[PDB]
Amino acid sequence: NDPRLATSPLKFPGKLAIDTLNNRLFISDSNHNRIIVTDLEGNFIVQIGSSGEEGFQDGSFEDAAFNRPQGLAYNAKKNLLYVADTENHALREIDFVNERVQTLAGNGTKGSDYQGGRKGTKQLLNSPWDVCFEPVNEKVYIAMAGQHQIWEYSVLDGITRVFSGNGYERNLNGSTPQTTSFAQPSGISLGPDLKEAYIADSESSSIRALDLQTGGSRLLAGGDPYFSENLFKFGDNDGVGAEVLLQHPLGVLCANDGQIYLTDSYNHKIKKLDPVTKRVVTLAGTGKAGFKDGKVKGAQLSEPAGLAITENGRLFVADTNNSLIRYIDLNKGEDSEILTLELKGVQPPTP
Ligand code: NA
Repeated sequence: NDPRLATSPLKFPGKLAIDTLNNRLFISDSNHNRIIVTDLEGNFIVQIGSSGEEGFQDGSFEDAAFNRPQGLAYNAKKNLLYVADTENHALREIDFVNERVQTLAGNGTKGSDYQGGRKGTKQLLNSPWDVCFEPVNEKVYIAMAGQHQIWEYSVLDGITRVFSGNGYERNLNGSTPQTTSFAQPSGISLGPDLKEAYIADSESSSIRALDLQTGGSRLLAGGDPYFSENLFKFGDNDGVGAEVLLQHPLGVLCANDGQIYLTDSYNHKIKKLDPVTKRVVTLAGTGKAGFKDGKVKGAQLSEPAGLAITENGRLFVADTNNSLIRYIDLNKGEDSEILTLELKGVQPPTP
């Protein structure tokens, strides 16, 4: 209903990443098949995918093409942005020093390889949805939503292989990669000790912690902790551990203080999960899909999916179905509000 929604330059942005060294915000503008780089205030810097048209082309920023990208991760040391180019079934790399877009894995077509281990474009994928970058070991962890697996790309050898999950669509939290299953994982974010990676397990409606040394995982909140086959213990309920009900969370972000932020996407809320107490509170949203800013208990979102955070504590949200990027300044409990962040200089894909 609002005038801001009519005039958005984004169409259904899926995810977000942030460069805190250089005050840059990366927006995956999924349904325009492009990446937008703005400053932390929404002012435009540069575009990757100017056509707006679904395609699969490497090269310079103006030649390059994506197909419904979602997840973005930032390599600070090398000034690179990893892209989960979902409907190209590829992992792609935006090079900001060389103004080049390169493909790191995948070949354009959906694979059936549940094991992997090939190099570069010879290794196929299946709807990669989110990524994160482990900086000491130079690994990209991939949420393969299409095979219910977490995969691992090594920067050093160019190998993409399965990292965890046997491929059955289940909420199964074992202690090895084979004895673990995922259910449409769509968000991954590393804890601050780099030993765990928190998982937004969408079709189980759970948040899970993948062990980066063993390959097993722990159930944190949401889902049925008893029957790995029940992908229906979903709902909307705050609490601790098994009390918690979520519905199809698509995004997750771990902050440096260890606190986990998530998008309870089909509940149109944004929740915070404490990794020690397993307590989940609601940070913003009512439960009704729509657009409204202000204080968070009255405020509204529409299928949010992606988060990024500054170190002064500003939490940006890809309010996907509203096609807006929003933000909340955390830890102002009585005064907490969700604002819409206008973007200046950002315009639709030119014909
Ligand atoms: Na991510």
